Amino acid sequence: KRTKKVGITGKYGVRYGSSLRRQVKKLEVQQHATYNCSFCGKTCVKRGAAGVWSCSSCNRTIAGGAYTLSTAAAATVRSTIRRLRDM
Amino acid sequence: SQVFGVARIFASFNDTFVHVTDLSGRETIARVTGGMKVKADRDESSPYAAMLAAQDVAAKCKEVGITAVHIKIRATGGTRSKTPGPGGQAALRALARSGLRIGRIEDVTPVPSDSTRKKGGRRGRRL
Amino acid sequence: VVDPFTRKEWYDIKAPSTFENRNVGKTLVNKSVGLKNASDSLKGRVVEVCLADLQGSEDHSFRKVKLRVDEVQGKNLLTNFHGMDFTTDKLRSMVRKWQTLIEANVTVKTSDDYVLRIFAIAFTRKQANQVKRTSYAQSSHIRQIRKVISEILTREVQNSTLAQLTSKLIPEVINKEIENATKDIFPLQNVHIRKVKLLKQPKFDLGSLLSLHG
Amino acid sequence: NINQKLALVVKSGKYSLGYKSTVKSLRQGKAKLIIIAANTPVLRKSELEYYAMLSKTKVYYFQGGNNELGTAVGKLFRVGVVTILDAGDSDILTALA
Amino acid sequence: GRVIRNQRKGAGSIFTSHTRLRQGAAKLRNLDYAERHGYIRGVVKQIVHDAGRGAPLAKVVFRDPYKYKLREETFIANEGLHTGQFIYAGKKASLNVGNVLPLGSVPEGTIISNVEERPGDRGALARASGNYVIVIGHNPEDNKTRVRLPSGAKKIISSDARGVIGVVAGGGRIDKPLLKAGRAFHKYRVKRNSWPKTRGVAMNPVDHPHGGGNHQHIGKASTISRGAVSGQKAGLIAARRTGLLRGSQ
Amino acid sequence: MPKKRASNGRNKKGRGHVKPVRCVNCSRSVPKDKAIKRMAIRNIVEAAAIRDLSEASVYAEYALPKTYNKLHYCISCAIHARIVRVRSRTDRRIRAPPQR
RNA sequence: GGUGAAAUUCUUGGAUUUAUUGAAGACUAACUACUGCGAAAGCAUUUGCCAAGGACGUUUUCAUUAAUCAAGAACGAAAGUU
Ligand SMILES: [Mg+2]
Ligand SMILES: [Mg+2]
Ligand SMILES: [Mg+2]
Ligand SMILES: [Mg+2]
Ligand SMILES: [Mg+2]
Ligand SMILES: [Mg+2]
Ligand SMILES: [Mg+2]
Ligand SMILES: [Mg+2]
Ligand SMILES: [Mg+2]
Ligand SMILES: [Mg+2]
Ligand SMILES: [Zn+2]
Repeated sequence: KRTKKVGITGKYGVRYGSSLRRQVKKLEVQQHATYNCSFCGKTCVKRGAAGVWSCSSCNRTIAGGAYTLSTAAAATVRSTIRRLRDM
Repeated sequence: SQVFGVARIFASFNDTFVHVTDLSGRETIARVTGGMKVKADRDESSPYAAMLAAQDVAAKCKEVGITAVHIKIRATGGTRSKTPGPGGQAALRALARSGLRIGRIEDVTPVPSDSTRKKGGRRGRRL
Repeated sequence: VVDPFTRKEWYDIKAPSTFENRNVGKTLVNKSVGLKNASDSLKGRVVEVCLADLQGSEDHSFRKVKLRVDEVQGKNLLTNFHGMDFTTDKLRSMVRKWQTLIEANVTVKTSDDYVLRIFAIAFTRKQANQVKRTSYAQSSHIRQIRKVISEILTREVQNSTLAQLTSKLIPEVINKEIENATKDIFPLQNVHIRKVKLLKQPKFDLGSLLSLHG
Repeated sequence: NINQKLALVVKSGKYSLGYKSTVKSLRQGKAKLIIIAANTPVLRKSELEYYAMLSKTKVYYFQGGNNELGTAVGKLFRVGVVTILDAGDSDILTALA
Repeated sequence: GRVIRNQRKGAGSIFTSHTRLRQGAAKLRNLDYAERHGYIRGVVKQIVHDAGRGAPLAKVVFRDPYKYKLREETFIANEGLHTGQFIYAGKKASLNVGNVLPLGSVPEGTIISNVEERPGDRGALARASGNYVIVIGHNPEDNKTRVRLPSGAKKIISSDARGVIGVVAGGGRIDKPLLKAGRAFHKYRVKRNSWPKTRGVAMNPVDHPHGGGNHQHIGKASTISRGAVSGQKAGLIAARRTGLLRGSQ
Repeated sequence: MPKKRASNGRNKKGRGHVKPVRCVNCSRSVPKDKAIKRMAIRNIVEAAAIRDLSEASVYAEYALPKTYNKLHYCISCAIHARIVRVRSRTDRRIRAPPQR
């Protein structure tokens, strides 16, 4: 463990201030991390330009949220439609 | 022979409606209430006003041509009391005394399944 | 100053037709004026009325029935059993302390496009002889009973095209089939349906309605 | 349930993991039952499902993807499709599943 | 005085957008026969980041029902579309994330985007990242749905208006702060030329109403008439309220 | 101040912290245990009708139902009028339902 | 509407009231008890899944593994906080 708590956002050093570092850390973790690929099965990497993921070892591509594969809104709307399709 | 209204007496505290309707509900007949018939503000809920509200409904009923009514009642409901008012039952005497006929009486006070929060807050109305 | 009490019309409501009468009573509307017609206004009116009004007898004075107006044919307007209901005062007496009550909600597509939801009150029986003041069913038993009642109401709803499902519902034939199967688990009293709600319905099928009027 | 039964295979029983070996063994006819994952692509699902019908084999759809079938067959790695050549101790052959 | 920083914009010389990197006019299919009766399968070939766009695009390929040829159309990708998905568009297609019905076929509750204002607009409402219309109502007498737009402003639309089911991609972009000017730079550098904004107040009273004075201050109500004028309109235009807004929108 | 009571809030025994019920009058949140849960089985029509209603009515025998207000009261609210009735130290041990 | 005795306060270019819905995010009554479970905090509409758990029974098996515990931990009402 290098950083007690700047984590990834330690690139930014002493700039921008603990609140705007924290906010970004949360989403620069999320965006830089590897999903699990719905189809492939596998799990690496990959975001590439906001709301566009991915390829792991496969090559597809998938519209997601900016900083995460699935925004919560997407999952709830998947349900909303899951419910309203069944009617 | 007996044409049916549905009297629907909303007697909350501090008020009494008497709202005669068709059986579908849509087309009304009257909406005579307590604070209509007595200009005292206080005396809306009181029997006097409820009687005087129902008799004006009784008069307005017979002109259009209704014989009988289904006495529904509604005490406030849910977020308030759930407890029938003072001029709910004094309305029922006035519906009877007028000669407006009566058949299948209910109180459809919407006692909630699991109400959303009441008035007052936690400590309540501390008079 | 208008006063539309003179400017009015009196049409007749038409019950259909597993009950005794085929007429309930007498609603009203305004006339068929330009733009806002009378036939288009009357379709989509629900006359919730008692089941002792139709059948006459006091055994069915523990019930109500929603009656959705679909067609208007020569003043006389028809209806359809949109849903079933108890008045509030009836079920609350049957819920007494010192015993379990049970519900059972069952969503079911009929043969027609009519997604019926059906409920099922079913109290636990203060058994003969009892001195356990209570009559509390153990969760496990109520989790079977609620399954069994669903296994009933998946079978008798779905099947028989909805119109006949009323003919089974009206005279509490489904209600005994609940009791009979459940006695192997736990006795139970009363047992009705309480409500039947409705979600889906196709294009009117204007003329599907009148198969209950002749 | 299925997971208990595939455990009963993997301890004492003969079973193949993955596609080529599945297919090898559909063409040999040794395959008595193949357990296909979900996420396994519809193409290769439909390909197995074709071969299955020529071999008159059961195709149980393990509800859930391939990381959780590997789990279910006491494997670490993800497995897209299992075959059950022989597992007389277990009841998956007798079961419709 | 001069013409203001924000009167010229209109002229459109520099304050024209930048459309080098910009991929394609993000638009639905053209309507009729096929997709006003039954439906058609598209195929999502690519999902593709668009420069200067709230949310990535999808080259969804269909087939010309009258020529042996393919047409590729840039839909605004809804969180869910993925290369080699089958999009289905038109009346008889079903409720799935990426399909494109007409509000009519779409039950109340549903969640739609690239909703056409008028039908045949090839998309208007709810096209930016994360946004979506909710179909509130249905008036089958005079076929026109009520629809909520991200603003909130509920609005009556023709029931033959279309719109792609699902919520739009790039959702929750603005979560992140930018930090560092530079990232704001590169944001707008890829769109238009509004960025950095100097404050009227800071400028000379030549150059902007607020400008000048021996203290940077406005000095006459930053609220401005709606019936004001090119150059008068710098400050809070046609405000109802002002000040720190409490509560719901 | 020692214990007035052994029970205090009563139902709650072997039972962490139960849910509460808003009272009737004051709308005073009180636990559904401390609650003074009286049952008001009142007729839908008051006694001094009832004749009048049955005279003007259609049918015979009739529904003539009873509304089932299961009340609650915030003890204080209850004392101010209701069943409570401040008992003697020795009498406070009695759980017997009163009257009857 | 509201009223605590009493007032203010709102619309009428039918608000309210009557009926059909829609959305949203809430809660999840009546039963409901000197009842249940949970280490507590806490937990009541439904089914489903996920593992866990007490008691129970047991001519099961290991054979001292056990009780409580400063350091350290895990959870932890409401409020508050990003
Ligand atoms: Mg206050
Ligand atoms: Mg003291
Ligand atoms: Mg004291
Ligand atoms: Mg002390
Ligand atoms: Mg305990
Ligand atoms: Mg506690
Ligand atoms: Mg219990
Ligand atoms: Mg409950
Ligand atoms: Mg310690
Ligand atoms: Mg809190
Ligand atoms: Zn109180």
